[PDB]
Amino acid sequence: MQVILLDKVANLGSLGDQVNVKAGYARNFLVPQGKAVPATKKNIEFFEARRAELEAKLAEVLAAANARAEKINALETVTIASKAGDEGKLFGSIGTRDIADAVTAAGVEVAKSEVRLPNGVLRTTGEHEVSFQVHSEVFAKVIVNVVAE
Amino acid sequence: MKKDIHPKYEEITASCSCGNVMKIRSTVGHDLNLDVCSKCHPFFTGKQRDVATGGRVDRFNKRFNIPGSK
RNA sequence: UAAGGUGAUAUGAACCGUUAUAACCGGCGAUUUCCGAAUGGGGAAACCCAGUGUGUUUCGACACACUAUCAUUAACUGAAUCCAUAGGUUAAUGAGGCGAACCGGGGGAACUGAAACAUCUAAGUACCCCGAGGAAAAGAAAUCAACCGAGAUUCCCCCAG
RNA sequence: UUUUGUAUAAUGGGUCAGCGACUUAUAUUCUGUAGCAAGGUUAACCGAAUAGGGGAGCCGAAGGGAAACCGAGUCUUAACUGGGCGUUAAGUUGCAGGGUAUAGACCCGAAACCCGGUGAUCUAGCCAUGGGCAGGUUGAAGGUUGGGUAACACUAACUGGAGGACCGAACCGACUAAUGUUGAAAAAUUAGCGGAUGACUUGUGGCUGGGGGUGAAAGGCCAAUCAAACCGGGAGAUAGCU
RNA sequence: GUUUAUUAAAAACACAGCACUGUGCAAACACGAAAGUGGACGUAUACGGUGUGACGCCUGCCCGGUGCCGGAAGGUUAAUU
RNA sequence: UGAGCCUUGAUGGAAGUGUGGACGCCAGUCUGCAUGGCUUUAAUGUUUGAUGUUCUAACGUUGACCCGUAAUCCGGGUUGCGGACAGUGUCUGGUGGGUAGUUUGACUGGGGCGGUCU
RNA sequence: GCUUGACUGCGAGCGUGACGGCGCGAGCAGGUGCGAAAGCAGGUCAUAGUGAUCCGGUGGUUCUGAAUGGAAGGGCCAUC
Ligand SMILES: [Mg+2]
Ligand SMILES: [Mg+2]
Ligand SMILES: [Mg+2]
Ligand SMILES: [Mg+2]
Ligand SMILES: [Mg+2]
Ligand SMILES: [Mg+2]
Ligand SMILES: [Mg+2]
Ligand SMILES: [Mg+2]
Ligand SMILES: [Mg+2]
Ligand SMILES: [Mg+2]
Ligand SMILES: [Mg+2]
Ligand SMILES: [Mg+2]
Ligand SMILES: [Mg+2]
Ligand SMILES: [Mg+2]
Ligand SMILES: [Mg+2]
Ligand SMILES: [Mg+2]
Ligand SMILES: [Mg+2]
Ligand SMILES: [Mg+2]
Ligand SMILES: [Mg+2]
Ligand SMILES: [Mg+2]
Ligand SMILES: [Mg+2]
Ligand SMILES: [Mg+2]
Ligand SMILES: [Mg+2]
Repeated sequence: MQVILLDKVANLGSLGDQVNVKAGYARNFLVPQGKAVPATKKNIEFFEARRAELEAKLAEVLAAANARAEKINALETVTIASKAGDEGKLFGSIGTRDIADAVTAAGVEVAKSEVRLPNGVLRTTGEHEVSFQVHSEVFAKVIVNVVAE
Repeated sequence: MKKDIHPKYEEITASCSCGNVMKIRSTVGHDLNLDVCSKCHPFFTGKQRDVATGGRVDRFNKRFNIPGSK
């Protein structure tokens, strides 16, 4: 009554039940050819290097993609004009590119897949709020300002 | 007779009734086979109960690491 | 070691020896047909038949020599199925069978007694089977003791009929 | 010898010579005898071996009570009485003997039970492969032809050749009588008798093993042995019997 | 036709025929601790067991008892928990 | 389909017209549903016992085919059929002259039958 | 009529048995009933109405209780 499937199969367990399981059922089916399981010490802990190394992301991996709002906040005033004209309007398009690409001042690069703005940005020019939407675990903030030319 | 893993028995014994019967008992154990070894592939050892229950706590290898060498 | 000596039932014949290789005794060897675990195959035991090698060779023959079965290991080969195994060959080791008792172990009676007979006894005896030694077996406390202590096993005398 | 009782015509012995039955071990208890004495005595073992050493231990000098316990007393009972058992009985250790105990237990003897082997060269079945059956008789099925039927059945002859068929040698078997009965013979001889192409008979070899086999069945046969073979063993079974 | 080899050859055993009953094949059944073998290289017109014993005319009544076959609702009931 | 824990239920968003199940001392209330302005006891979760369904994957195969192999054995493999059955081990109720070990008294004008054993 | 002597603990000394055992019994101790009292009562007029041992069951008792305290179990007494 102790096994470690990890490859759930209609059984009341997934990722390998570490608690009381079925018995005699694996002796000739589950274990053989199916999914070996012997939840006996040795085999048990051996699942750690397979699972205990997935949650470490909340510290290790996150740290490599969480400092977003930190890495980019005091950012140089993004001065990417959007063609200010039309007796008080504009011509430039404000959406994804101009917003994300508004960082390659020195040369850095990003992607237009992390943005937080439900409504499409109005074609104004004022302090364009750009709350970077990298991961759900971490957010950030950016700005954009249109100019005349 | 077999039960390989563990010894066996087949040891005699007098079966009494009400007071006594100078008879005899003996043949015991079980049998079965076809044990899929995670390694290459299954040979059918003729173990029995207690013998089969042994391959549990143990392995399927150690339990054979004897029937082989030794 | 030695003057005698060639085993015995009977000499006898033909002989060997007396100084130190005649005997005779002891040690190490050489040889040692056929059967018999018998082992090349077979077989009503001391017989029958073959394969592959040898030299002497008028160079056909001769006899000789090796060829059983298992187990361990080594190498080479190797199916259904890529693989890998199963299997096959070879070779080096080793075993095999006898053996009086004691010894360990597996199996295990009945007559008999109980003044009958089932429990019980005879007795784990008889016997059968396997194994090993020169002895075997057992053996350094999950022993005993009783608030004191002893201190592996084994065998002897008491405890006790 | 056995019996109330035997010359008994009840048992045993032809005779002689040799052999033939109360032993032995340890334990226990008496008797005699010896040693020592309220003490006697060691066992194994050591050994300068029958010494000497060794007193572990056994027995006796205290008993009563189921016992705790008490103690020349003690149980009994509520009893301090009486009553039961004890209390100025010398034991102990050898040696020899009487008896007993455990043993084969004075000696001889069963019918049997159990264990392990040897036996199907006899015999009972069965398997494989070979052999035998002089002679004479009857004469089925089938068929040919004539007849006959619309066609068949039916029929008559001739051919044909069957059959656990007939008679009868070999061969196989045994119903009767005589003889034999210390035989010629541990089942036969003589004169008859039954089967004799069949569930037949026979040579050679093989296969069934003892509580087992085989059996046209008698408990028959399984090597002159069978309501459980022969050989060895448990075994000196047991024998309130002779 | 067979039988008590060695006191019984028969009215006894066998027999062909009949009946009951079991067996679906890895058959029932038997030998065997088992493997395996016979049954049978057969397969229900087959094989086994029991009784009767050519053939002819037949084979009556009883299922209370015992045995066997079916049912199995209810009562009693083992190990086991 | 029972039974355990116990989870939601009936005793101990705002009126009116109705429907179903509840039960009766009965003349009745309970209880879900439109428009309208703790235990007595049920359901789902489950735990475990029952029968019955189906599956494959232990297990069987005296079916076929492939090798070992110019085998009827055996083993491995593929495949088919059967299937947690069958069958085996331990335990347990039957039945059990198939077999085995035994018992089945004595007195007595022989013994037996009858009768009697204090 | 009144009652529980169909009592408890012992028993001089006898009778009868191979033995196991069986029977008779005055008297003594503690407490009873009946009688005013002497006294009588330890079952029925007497003689048949019975079963040894083992294995246990029930109640009582600090008899014992395997290191010790308990306990189980054993003894003892009563009884089935
Ligand atoms: Mg040879
Ligand atoms: Mg040979
Ligand atoms: Mg006796
Ligand atoms: Mg007389
Ligand atoms: Mg005379
Ligand atoms: Mg004489
Ligand atoms: Mg006195
Ligand atoms: Mg004839
Ligand atoms: Mg004649
Ligand atoms: Mg004739
Ligand atoms: Mg012959
Ligand atoms: Mg004979
Ligand atoms: Mg004897
Ligand atoms: Mg004798
Ligand atoms: Mg005749
Ligand atoms: Mg005769
Ligand atoms: Mg005759
Ligand atoms: Mg008849
Ligand atoms: Mg009739
Ligand atoms: Mg009998
Ligand atoms: Mg007997
Ligand atoms: Mg008599
Ligand atoms: Mg009277």
